[PDB]
Order: sequence, then C-alpha cells, then structure tokens
Amino acid sequence: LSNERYQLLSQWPDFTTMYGKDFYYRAHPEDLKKFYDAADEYYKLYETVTEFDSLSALASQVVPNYAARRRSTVHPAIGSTVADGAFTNFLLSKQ
Amino acid sequence: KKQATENLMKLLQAYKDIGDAKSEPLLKNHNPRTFEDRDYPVPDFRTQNLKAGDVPKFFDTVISTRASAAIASKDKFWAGRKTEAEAASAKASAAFPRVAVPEWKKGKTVSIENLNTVTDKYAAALVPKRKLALPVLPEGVKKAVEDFAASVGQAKNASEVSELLAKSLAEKAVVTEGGKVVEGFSYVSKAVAAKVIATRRAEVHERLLKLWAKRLLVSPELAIVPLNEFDAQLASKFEGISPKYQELLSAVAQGNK
Amino acid sequence: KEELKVIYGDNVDVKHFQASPRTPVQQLFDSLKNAAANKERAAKEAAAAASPYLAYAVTKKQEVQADPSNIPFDEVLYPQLSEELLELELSDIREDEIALEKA
Repeated sequence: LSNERYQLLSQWPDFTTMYGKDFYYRAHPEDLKKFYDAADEYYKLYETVTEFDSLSALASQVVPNYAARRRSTVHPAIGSTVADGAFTNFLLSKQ
Repeated sequence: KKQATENLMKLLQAYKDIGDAKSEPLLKNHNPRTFEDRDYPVPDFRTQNLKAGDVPKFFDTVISTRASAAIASKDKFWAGRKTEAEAASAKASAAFPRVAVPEWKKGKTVSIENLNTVTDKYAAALVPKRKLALPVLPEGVKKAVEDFAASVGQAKNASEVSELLAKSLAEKAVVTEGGKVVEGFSYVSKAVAAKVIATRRAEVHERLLKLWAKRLLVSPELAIVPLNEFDAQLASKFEGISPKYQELLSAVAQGNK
Repeated sequence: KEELKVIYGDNVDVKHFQASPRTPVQQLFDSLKNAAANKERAAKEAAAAASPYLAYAVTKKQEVQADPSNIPFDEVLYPQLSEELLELELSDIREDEIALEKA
C-alpha cells in the first residue's frame, strides 16, 4: 500500500525548477510563500512514505484484533454466511 | 496537493510571463519606493499650530502616512497583478518535469543503479544555469610550465610562475551557459559593484562634510545644538521655538570675549 | 561570517569582506586552497558512510561542490538583478545628494 502512495509522489511536479530568482521576483510575495510551503510539504510527505521501518509496527496494530476474532468459541473459520445457512437447517427442521 | 502545487507552479509561470512581456525590472515592483508619490502636496508644519516638542511627531506621521500609502499602493499593484496572472494560469500548459524519485515497482526491489542515476539528477541541478568558466590549472599543465621554469633555473620562484598563468585565465574567464560560451556577455561583479558604492558614499559624505564646514565657519555656534535635538526645538511660529538653546546660541555667537 | 568561516577560520575578519567582497578570482583561489582537504574529507566520509547509496551521494555532491565553476554567481546568473541591487544603494545615496544640493 505504501507503494501505491509512493507512485503518486512520483508524479509530483518538479518544484525545484522554479527556485530561481527570476521566479522569486516576478511572483506575488504571498504566492511565493505558498510555493515554498508546498515544497516543504512534499518533503514531509515523501520522508514519511519512505519510512518503511515503521510498517512493521503498524502491522502489529492489525494482528491482535484479528487474532481475537479467530479465538471464537464456535470455530476459527466461522462466519455469518455459514452460520446463517446453518440456522436455516436449525429453524426449518422440527424443534 | 499535487494539483495545488501544479496550480502554484503554473501561477509562478504566469507571473514570469506577464512580467517578461511587460519587460519590467525584477526589483521594481517589490520596492515600495517606486510606488511612493514624490509630488504629494507635502504638509507645511508652520500652518498646523505645533508647540515646541510637537514638530518631530508631526514629521513622523507625515512620513509614516506617506510610507503606509506607498506600501498600500504596492499591495494594490500585486492584488491586481495576481488576478492578471490567475486568469492566464487557467489557460496554461502544465507540462512540467516530475520529481526524480527512484523507480520502485509493486513487489520488486530498487536497484542501486537507479538510486544513483536519481542522485545524478539531484547533483546536476546543483550546477548553475549560467556559470563562470573559472579555470583550475591542471597538474598536467602546471608542471609542464613549472619545470620549464626549472630547466631555466627559476625553481626557487617556481611557485609564482604558475599562479600568474592561473590568474591570467581566471581574470578573463568567460561565462558559459549550456556548456557553450555565450559571447558578448559582460557582467558587473559584486566586488566591482561594492566599489561603485564605496566611492559614491565617499563623494556624498564629503559633501556633507563640506556642507557643515561652511555653516560652522560662518556660524560656529551651531555646534551646541545637537543634531538629534534640533527639530525638537521648532514650532509653527518663530516665537514658539523652545528657549532651551536660544539664549545660549545668542551668547556663543557674540564671540569668545 | 558563516559563508567565510569554512575558509578563513573563526577569526574571519568579516569587516574586510563586508566592505570589499572577494572577486570571482578570489572565490576561486579560496576554493582551490582547501580542495585537497575537501577531497580527502569526502573520501574519509564515503568510506564510513552507512551504505553504498550514501557513499555515492557524498562523492557526487563533492564532485559538484569542489568544482569552482559551479559556484553560483548572482551577477552571472541574473544580470538585471545585480544591477538593480546596485541601484538600490545608488538611489539611497542619490537621495542624500539631492538633499545636499537643495541645502
């Protein structure tokens, strides 16, 4: 999933081609501070999508809630479609 | 955010296009001196009923009004420039190069031969788009001229005979734009331009020294009212001028006896 | 001070370079008088870089930074800007010279 987000930071326009002083001084002083904030934002997004040593601890936030649903008192592989299909056998037979 | 950055990059292209169609200077519209009105009717302090200490506070609010009205006239320029470029930002090209990131496929790995050609794209934008071809003397030619001086026997001064060959190319170093030499490009450096400023400061400071030389040869008692405490004395009428220095100036003017 | 601390030491004497800045030839000869300790610092850092990505990155950056032709000269890059940054101080002086011609 991090690869699908890294692929859209791959398609980010090269803002460093507009760092020259012929773009600094032709531009509105507030549209240049927005441009320098949008360049500081890409480095925030890119330095956290390449923090791949953080994915191994995000996987441990998914494991314990999944593993408790598998500790079912009925069966590990039980679900609603089977347990509804086995209520049809239980209800539509005699008592 | 990618669309906001493409909108900002298209806006800063629209600012650069309609400021290079109008051929305007770069620092002109960011300088709020250029939006200042020098032909303003300049209010006279002798018609405003000021008391003794009131004249410098009158001068400050005539200045800071006229400075605020030049800043607020610069803001009205840029707010009208913004809507001119935002109109052309809506009709723009949007063909920008992308940020060089290393290519990473879905389940694959990243080769170091692609991490390195990405790093080559970062260090190929560290070179300037137009640069001085400042020549280093290689050791292949700095020894072929050092020992040629050492075969004649100038091996003791063999250090200085190389440096003049280095500096003679360094001084007439030409600029190159894209590897090719743009020819007929004269630049004024930052050590030349700071020598134009330092001589122009010295030829206006000697007019200030010559101004006060005449005023203190004729009227040497003027050196007892300090320059910062001078317009703290004024008023609108001459009889309202603060008498802190009036009776002292009249007696220093009468001479040393 | 910080720009010239890497060359002239810590007692840089920033008054001399504020008044008279160094010419493009003296920026060159201050590049070349530290380049042997710059190419050897990069080789000692690329040897002890954490990975062969970073080892190439500290030599490719130094291969660009040690070349004196890559020093960005604002007067060479933007010629109309450095003339207009000159006429900010030449116009500040000219306003002091009109005040003395009126006096």
